[PDB]
Amino acid sequence: SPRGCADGRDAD
Amino acid sequence: SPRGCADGRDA
Amino acid sequence: VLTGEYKKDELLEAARSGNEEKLMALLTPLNVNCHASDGRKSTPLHLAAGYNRVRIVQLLLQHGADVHAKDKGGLVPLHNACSYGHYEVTELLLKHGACVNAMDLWQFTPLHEAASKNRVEVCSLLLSHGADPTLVNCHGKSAVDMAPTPELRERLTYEFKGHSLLQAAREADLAKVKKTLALEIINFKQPQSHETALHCAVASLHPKRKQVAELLLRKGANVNEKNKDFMTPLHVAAERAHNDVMEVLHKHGAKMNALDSLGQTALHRAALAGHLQTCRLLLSYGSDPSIISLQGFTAAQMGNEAVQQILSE
Amino acid sequence: TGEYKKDELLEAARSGNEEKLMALLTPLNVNCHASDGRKSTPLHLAAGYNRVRIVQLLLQHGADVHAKDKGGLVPLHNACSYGHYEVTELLLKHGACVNAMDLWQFTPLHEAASKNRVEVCSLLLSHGADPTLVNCHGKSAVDMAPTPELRERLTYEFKGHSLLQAAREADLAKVKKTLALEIINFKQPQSHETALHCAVASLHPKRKQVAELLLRKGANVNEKNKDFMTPLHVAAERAHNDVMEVLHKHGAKMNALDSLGQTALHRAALAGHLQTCRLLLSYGSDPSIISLQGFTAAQMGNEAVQQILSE
Repeated sequence: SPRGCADGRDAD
Repeated sequence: SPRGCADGRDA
Repeated sequence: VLTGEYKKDELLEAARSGNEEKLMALLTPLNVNCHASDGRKSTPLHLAAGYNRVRIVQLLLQHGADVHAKDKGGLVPLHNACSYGHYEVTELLLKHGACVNAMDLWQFTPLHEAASKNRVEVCSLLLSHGADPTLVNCHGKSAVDMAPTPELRERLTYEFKGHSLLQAAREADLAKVKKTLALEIINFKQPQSHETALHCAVASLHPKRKQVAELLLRKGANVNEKNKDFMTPLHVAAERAHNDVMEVLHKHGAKMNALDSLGQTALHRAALAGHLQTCRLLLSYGSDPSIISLQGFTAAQMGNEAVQQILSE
Repeated sequence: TGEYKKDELLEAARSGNEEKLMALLTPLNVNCHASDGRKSTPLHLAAGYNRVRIVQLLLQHGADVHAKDKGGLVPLHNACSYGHYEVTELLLKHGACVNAMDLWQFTPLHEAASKNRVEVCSLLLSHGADPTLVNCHGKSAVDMAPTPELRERLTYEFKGHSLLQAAREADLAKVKKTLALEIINFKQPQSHETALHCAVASLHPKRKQVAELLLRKGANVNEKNKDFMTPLHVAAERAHNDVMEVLHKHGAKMNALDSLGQTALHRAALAGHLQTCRLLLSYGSDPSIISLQGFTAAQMGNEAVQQILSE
């Protein structure tokens, strides 16, 4: 259980 | 060379 | 049901890329809350939030998107928005009833996301809708603990107390208002002497003491606070002939006849010091010159012949 | 011989054996150090092991409160580290340096705070401990506090002590700053409303007591939100008469102007709140004021409102 990363991206 | 502990005891 | 499987993939893709036309050609009540098959199993809303597709977020929500839906890790779309600093997406989600402290399977909240990535403005927005920065994740860590600068740690705490006060005010919850105000410093006391800042200001030799005294009183200072020896600020100002602040104290409701622990008024202590104008002022303010202290004295009985003269009228 | 004696004196200090201590204590060894371990003096040991009477006796008979152990600790460190309130106070009363630093620039407050001795911290702060002083890792005492409760208390007390000092010097700017930081004045970041605006707009029956309490605690009675409305403008347009009375009793400016040049009376008039308009007039609202759009309150009101503004 290594926590992942939300789907999405930083602006710019 | 780490930091040690004061001589003493908890109440 | 392989068509609604492919159709789904295309809806998701439109959401992710911000393709408004394609979204609304594919969006039906049957796929609005679909989940992706691989990756994180995101809904359209998750993707639109993560990729900052503000207009897509509006349309999804408007056409029945579930603001509480979970991806494979237990993230709600608010997590996605907060993690990548999408302020306006965040505001929209909250506006449509997102749980500000929704937790994923690791007990991470939206504020954990924003704070850990230094999204200062997103953190403030979250706190203003009741985010709580003391909630811990599975590693025992709060949003405060993950904030990478002291400025942000301080801001989370300050704004959390602030909004708890505002909400307690909105709900007219007196006990909760008292509690969040328990640590105001205006009447903080020197532990030994029991003096407050007002006692210190009226004792000051420095030029601005009148202004400081006014300011503390405007901001909640108790004008009649008593120190260890039952001296009010009036007693302190009077014995030092600090006449300018005496007036300020009078104006703010100082009790002219307050008794110290020796049964003396400010007038006793001014008389004893030989402060002539101070005595005149205290008299004009309604000090009672007959009061007999615990050692058996009137103010006149403790003073020089000029004080005596002033008092015999 | 003085060395086997030393060991025994030191042992008497550690163990609280007053009899042995006083039989062995001389001006020649009062400030001896152990040959090994921390190289503690008797006072370090008596302080660490909470031997209050022995501390007292040591100080009476020439013990050096600035003596150092091998790591640069003074006895105050030992006392603070192990939470011995009474010892700490004694040591301070005999002139121990409250911000004494060991080889790692740990102060007594670092020690008290790190080991969660809240009461010792309080004491130390009273004697002028500075919880922003950093050790050699750049960590203040506040940083070492293992709970937010303690952090909050360390901060509170230090702000308190600092406000007192600033008052003593009539440092208006410094006092003015620490007070603007107070939570009672908190502004909703977007709308700029304070607790007083929220209170007077509340639909809950205790609103009157909340408003009165907030004002007792220093709320600015004329604070303006984003639209330059005061709490009076908010209460009046909602006909919350009970809190208007509180507001008036605490010197609300009856004729304060919002961003449209309107008074609270303009707003009550516009909403048709007849009794509210009557109250505001009774409090000295000026019905003649003309908004930035060119209207009096009477020009915005129904005929009932206009009558009220005549009588």
